Amino acid sequence: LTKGEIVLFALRKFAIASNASLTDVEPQSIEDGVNDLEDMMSEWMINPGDIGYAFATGDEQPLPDDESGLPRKYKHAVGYQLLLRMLSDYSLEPTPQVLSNAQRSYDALMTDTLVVPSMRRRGDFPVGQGNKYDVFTSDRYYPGDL
Amino acid sequence: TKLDEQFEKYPKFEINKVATELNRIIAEYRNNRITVKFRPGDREASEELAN
Repeated sequence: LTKGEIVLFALRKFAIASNASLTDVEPQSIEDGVNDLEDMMSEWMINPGDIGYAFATGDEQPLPDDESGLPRKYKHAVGYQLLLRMLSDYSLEPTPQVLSNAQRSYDALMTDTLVVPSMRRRGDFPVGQGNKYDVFTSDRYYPGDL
Repeated sequence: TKLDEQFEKYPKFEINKVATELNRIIAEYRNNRITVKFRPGDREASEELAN
């Protein structure tokens, strides 16, 4: 159930017919891909936000046997995005159904991350006499900061 | 708020409109001031006593 960083690559490679019952594209294509996955996670630390990925520590070679640290609910989304990024290495183009699947998975991933920050009162806004700012609470006018 | 590493404060204008009626009430009393009276009673000498 623990999810190595190579299961993801299996998913890409045989989702577009390069791994299912053909050669494993030489071990070189695995190292190139794993570097791609590491860099793509580093980039994702900005727009989609953090999702719990575990990075290498000081030394190079993230290696395919390392635990990714991702929940199993995100693997389809991550896999489809990385397939889209690696397709051009082999000079291939994606078909419309693959694009639709990738978009579906990405939307599912981003649904599980919304915040909708919500606004607060300004700080010069009065609080009414009904709130009894004398005895129950203190500081008439909202703090609006903290 | 901070507003690019500063502390500009919100403008706070004050237009006092609740004092006019209070001033009217105070002028009403200062026009007619009223004091103690000491009314007399029904007796032979209470008039001079009250005076």
